[PDB]
Amino acid sequence: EIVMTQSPVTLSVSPGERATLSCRASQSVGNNLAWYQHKPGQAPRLLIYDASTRATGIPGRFSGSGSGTEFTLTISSLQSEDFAVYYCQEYNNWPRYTFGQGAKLEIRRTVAAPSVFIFPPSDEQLKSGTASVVCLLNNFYPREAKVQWKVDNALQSGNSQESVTEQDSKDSTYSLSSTLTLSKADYEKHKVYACEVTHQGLSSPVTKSFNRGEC
Amino acid sequence: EIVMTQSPVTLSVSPGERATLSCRASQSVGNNLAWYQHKPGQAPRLLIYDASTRATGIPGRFSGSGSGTEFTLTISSLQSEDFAVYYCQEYNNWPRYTFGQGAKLEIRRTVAAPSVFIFPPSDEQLKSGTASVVCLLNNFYPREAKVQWKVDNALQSGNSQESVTEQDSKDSTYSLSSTLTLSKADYEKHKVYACEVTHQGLSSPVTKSFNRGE
Amino acid sequence: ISKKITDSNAVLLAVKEVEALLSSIDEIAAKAIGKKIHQNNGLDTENNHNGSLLAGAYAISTLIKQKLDGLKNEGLKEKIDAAKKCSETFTNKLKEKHTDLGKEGVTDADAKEAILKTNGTKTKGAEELGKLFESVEVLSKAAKEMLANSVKELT
Amino acid sequence: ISKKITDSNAVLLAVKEVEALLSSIDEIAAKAIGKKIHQNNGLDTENNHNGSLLAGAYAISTLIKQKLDGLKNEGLKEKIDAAKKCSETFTNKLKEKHTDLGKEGVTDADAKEAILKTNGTKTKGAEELGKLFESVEVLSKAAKEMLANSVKELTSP
Amino acid sequence: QLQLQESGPGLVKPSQTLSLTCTLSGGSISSTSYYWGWIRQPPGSGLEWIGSMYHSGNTYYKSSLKGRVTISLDTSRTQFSLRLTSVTAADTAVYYCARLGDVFNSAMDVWGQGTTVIVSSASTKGPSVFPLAPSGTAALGCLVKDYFPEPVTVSWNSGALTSGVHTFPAVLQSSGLYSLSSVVTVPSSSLGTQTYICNVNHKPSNTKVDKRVEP
Amino acid sequence: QLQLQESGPGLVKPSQTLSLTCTLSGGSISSTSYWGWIRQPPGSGLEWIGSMYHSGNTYYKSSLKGRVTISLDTSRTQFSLRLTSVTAADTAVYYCARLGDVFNSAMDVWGQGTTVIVSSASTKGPSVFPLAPSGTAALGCLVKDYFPEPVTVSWNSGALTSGVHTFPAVLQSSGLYSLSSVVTVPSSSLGTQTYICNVNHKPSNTKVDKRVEP
Ligand SMILES: [Cl-]
Ligand SMILES: [Pr+3]
Ligand SMILES: [Pr+3]
Repeated sequence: EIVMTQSPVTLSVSPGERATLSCRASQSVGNNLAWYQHKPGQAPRLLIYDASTRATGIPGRFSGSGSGTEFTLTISSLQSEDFAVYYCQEYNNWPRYTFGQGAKLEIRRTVAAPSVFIFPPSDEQLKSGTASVVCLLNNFYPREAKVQWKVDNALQSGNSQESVTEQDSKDSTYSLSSTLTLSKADYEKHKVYACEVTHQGLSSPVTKSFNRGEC
Repeated sequence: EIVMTQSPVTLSVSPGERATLSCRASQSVGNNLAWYQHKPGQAPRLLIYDASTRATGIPGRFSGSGSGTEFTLTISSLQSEDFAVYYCQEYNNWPRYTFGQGAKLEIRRTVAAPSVFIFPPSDEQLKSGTASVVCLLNNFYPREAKVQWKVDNALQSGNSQESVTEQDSKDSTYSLSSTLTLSKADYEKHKVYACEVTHQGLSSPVTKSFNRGE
Repeated sequence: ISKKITDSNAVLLAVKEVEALLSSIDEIAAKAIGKKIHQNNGLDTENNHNGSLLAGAYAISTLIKQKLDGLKNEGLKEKIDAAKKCSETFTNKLKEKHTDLGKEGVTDADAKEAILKTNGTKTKGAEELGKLFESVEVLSKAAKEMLANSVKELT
Repeated sequence: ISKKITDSNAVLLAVKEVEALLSSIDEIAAKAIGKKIHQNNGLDTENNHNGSLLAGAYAISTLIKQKLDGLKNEGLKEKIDAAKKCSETFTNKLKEKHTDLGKEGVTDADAKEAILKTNGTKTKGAEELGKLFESVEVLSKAAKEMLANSVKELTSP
Repeated sequence: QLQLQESGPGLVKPSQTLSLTCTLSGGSISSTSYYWGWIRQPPGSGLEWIGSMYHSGNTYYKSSLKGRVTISLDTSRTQFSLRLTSVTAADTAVYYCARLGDVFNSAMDVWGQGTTVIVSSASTKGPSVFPLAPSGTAALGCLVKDYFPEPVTVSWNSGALTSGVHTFPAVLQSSGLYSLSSVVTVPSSSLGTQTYICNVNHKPSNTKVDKRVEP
Repeated sequence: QLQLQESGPGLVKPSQTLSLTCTLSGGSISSTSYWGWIRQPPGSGLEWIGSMYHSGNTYYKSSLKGRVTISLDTSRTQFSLRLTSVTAADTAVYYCARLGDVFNSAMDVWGQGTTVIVSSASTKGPSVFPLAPSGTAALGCLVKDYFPEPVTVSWNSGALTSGVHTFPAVLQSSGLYSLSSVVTVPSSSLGTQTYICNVNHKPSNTKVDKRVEP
């Protein structure tokens, strides 16, 4: 019944530049706010308490304002180590907390178009009963991308699972795989399977497809 | 074998001027010293501790240095209330203390010669068996004064007790009474009883006397 | 900035020793009811002889009341009195139930109902003990930020 | 300064909770040995039934040692370790004298001989408790001055 | 010194009770109070406070977890416990305990390492591994499907091929089983010259399957 | 709040034991600690006697070793001073004081002070003697051989206040106290204005109104 809202959910900053997180409270939490850092694979680290003073052990590049419903965590000249999810936290009720939704902070680089590949199900899969059509987008940035499935031009919905990769360590791009799952019966019904990829680094949407074996 | 010594036992400064009390330790009490005010009639007040820091509640005119065997409490522009004795205190073995002798802080004034009066014993007292000859020094300053008794020009010794008054509220002066106590037997023997008073404000020692029975 | 840090620490030390006394009841309730000293294990079972233990519990209980009475702060005045009132209800309840608690053979069950605030049934004082713990901790919560805001005045 | 004050304060709170725990042992020894609850006086005399109280006393004693284990400071390491030995010797003595303390009917004299540090004779643990008391009190003096000199950073260096 | 160490079982069936215990290291619940509180992060979501405890034992609960949670402190006070009942799916999460306290900040200071607890209707299973055959680079990979529980480790050519590999995070299908896919980018000239085999290893079931991909 | 209040009977016979109790008001033995006693003998400064701890461990000046014992009362509202055996050099004013705190340690909250006189009893009313006068003149009263202290003197039932000095009492070899109070009056008022000094000693009733005659 107290709401903490980080204003952008995602933040993309060039290494060496400044980052500014914001947090908004549904009502005055006063000078009681905390900032946490959370790298994938580790526990959260405490950065700021009382909304101004930095937790011991953390560099001076972290900073915090506050005193009411405005709150900002500002990282001056953030480095590679600083890219993670950042939460704000209301704790003006002494043992009772509410975090925020979180805010990922990503490496910024130039737009890169995705490499699109499509894979038909394996022969070993069709006698198991199910079919899985995989469409993968490779080494692209920014993450915002759209992948839609058309089977004989029938736009598919509610039968794909997509998974994205971590921002790449070397080139800072992404990969994504949308997996279309049908039964052998439904995979056998149709012939044309296409995934179309919409991305900022593509002039117009790219589509790649297959017919059920060679012709 | 830890000794605290205040530099003057008495200190005389005119109101509004600076006072500099000193305390010296036979060996380093380090950063651990205290200064107290004690007005006659109250408990001592804690003024300074850790040899620099004032107990909260006391005015800014009091201050203190330290850090070793030098120690000083200075009251800049001491006021009427500030005239009292001040003791320093070692607590470098914290449950264990050693005070100093204290240092009176006197109102300073210009020299005033004493008014000297001499009084014969009472008749009601001589029928009690004893005789007490009292010699009074009135409204004088400074306090240093000596009064010696001469009976037929015989210097008396070990038979007088003298007491001094507090520095006067209005006049900042002193009064002193020396009382010679003898029995009627010794009082009946002799005729001349004189007290001689030496004071800084007298050109030469002043003597006043009486013969017992005009 | 100099006085308050020292003043609030006095308040914090005062309250946290009450809780430390409060912790002395609990640990005897948790580990000594129905127990006896053993040379090797340290403690061993001896049922239904909890009288001197419970007498000791009440002894610290009134030592708590003494400590809550030494607390004086204008801001915490209403809350200190509430902890004061809670301490008296606990001490009054223990004497009130002397028919079961004032003897050598107090059952294990009754001792737990008296001083073990996490026990199943709490009809012999543990309820009042719970209220006392809760009232004192609300006082501890206030005291912690009372000190902290004195020291965050450095930057 | 800020690191100094917060870290230095932690030990004082840490040590003064041990002293509060010790006073829990001392207070039951002075006011609860040989006693029972009474509706009016609050406590009433009950001689030679101090068995369960001694368990409670030892219960608090081991809670004390745990807290001494949680105290860690390089400056106070020497005095904390000296405090560490003393509570362990006290707790061991109560084990050692279990034949007189391990029953419901422990006599007042032997109960006092164990946990009443101001008793006449102190051969069942009261000596060790007093030795423990002194070690803990020596620790408060050093810990308190460490805090004050952290705060003496207000005026003068 | 100020160290928190986490807890027991990672896989309970739904509608049951999961119990966790955090044990303190180099510390105790002292001065007179320290080391209260539990936190969880469920997959795809941020952190949220679960509940708080006290050195006495007084507990404060989030609500929407009301009646559900119980936090308890162990006498001989080396550890404190989390009790969550009953547990549906979506109680599966990464659980943290933390010291939500210090004299000078009222939150949230010493964190655990994080423990995983999966709430699912059992049926532990070894994975099915399927090839992704390739059509100036080219892409091939593996689809490792329908296994439980997590994790699996995927390696290519017994760890001899690491450049170009992306192993995606596993996804939970409506069947309640997990699947992922591991893809590689290869120079298209090396197809038919270089052998490609992906190594799938599941710890729960002692399955080691070696599947080759061939154009 | 931080209030220290002193103890019971003074006027203890020599070679006996003087026992004093310092009781706390608005305060307790908390955090978990207060300790210590201080004294001032006549004509001498303050000196520390001993210190205690909330546990009760005591540390003494070591010239009072074996003589003094400081004690803590269970139900710890108060602590006691015990001094035995007592010379006349033990006659003094004894203070209890809180000699400690987290941030200053020594020596912070003081008691109000209690007086303890070590003398061989013989509580006594004073004998009052006039001081007859001979361009001003001086007269007074002589209050001799009374015990214990104090006595209060007023002239003309308090109608004569300017010019009066009542001196501090002196301890003479008899073990009784004596003082004298003097007043200066215009020498013209000898035989014009009557002067009577009212002597008031509380221990015995002994309120005497004696007139002085030139
Ligand atoms: Cl809490
Ligand atoms: Pr705050
Ligand atoms: Pr010092």
